[PDB]
Amino acid sequence: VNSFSGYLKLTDNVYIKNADIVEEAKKVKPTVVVNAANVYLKHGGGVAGALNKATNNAMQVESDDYIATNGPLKVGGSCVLSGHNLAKHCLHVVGPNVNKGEDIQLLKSAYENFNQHEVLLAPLLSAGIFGADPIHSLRVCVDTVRTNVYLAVFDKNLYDKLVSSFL
Ligand SMILES: OC[C@H](Cc1ccc(O)cc1)Nc1ncnc2[nH]ccc12
Ligand SMILES: [Cl-]
Repeated sequence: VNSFSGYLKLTDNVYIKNADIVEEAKKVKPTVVVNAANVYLKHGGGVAGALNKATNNAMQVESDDYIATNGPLKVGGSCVLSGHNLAKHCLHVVGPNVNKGEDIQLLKSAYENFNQHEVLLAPLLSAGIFGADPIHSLRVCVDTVRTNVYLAVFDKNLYDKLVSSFL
C-alpha cells in the first residue's frame, strides 16, 4: 500500500491520472519523481522547467554541478539526483526529442531506467514539447516498465484520450 490517490489502474503495475506532476509530488513526496530531462540537464520548459521552478532553481544548480563533473547524459539514459522539496530522489530520464530528430526507438531504453526503482511518479516520456505521440509513449511504458509507475497527465483532453484509447 502506498499514498498515491485517485489513479486509474491500467495494468498490474501502471496507474494513470490527470494531474500536475509538480502538485502531485508536493503532496505525495514520493521516493522517486521522474524528470523529463535533456542530456545537458537544462531544465527550461515542460516538466523539467516546472519541476525546477518548484525547487526554486536548486535542481538546476545541482544539475550544473553534475554536468560539470560528468558531462552530458545519453539519449535514453538517466541519472539519480536529489528530489529537493518534491521527492526523496529525482530520476532524470532523457527520452528522444523528436523536435531534434532523435530516434524514437530510444524511448524504450529511456523507460528501462524506471525498472531500477520499485515505485515512481512519472510523466509520459517524450510527450509534450518533446514531440512524440503520447499514445505510443504509454504503449512503450506499459510494455517496458515492470516496477510500479504512477503516470501524471495534467492535460485533461489528453488524459481522457489516453484512457479512452488504451488497449
Ligand atoms: O508528457 C509530459 C507532459 C507533456 C504535455 C504538455 C502539455 C500538454 O497540453 C499535454 C502534454 N507534460 C507534463 N505532464 C505532467 N505534469 C506536467 N507538469 C508540467 C508539464 C507536465
Ligand atoms: Cl512538456
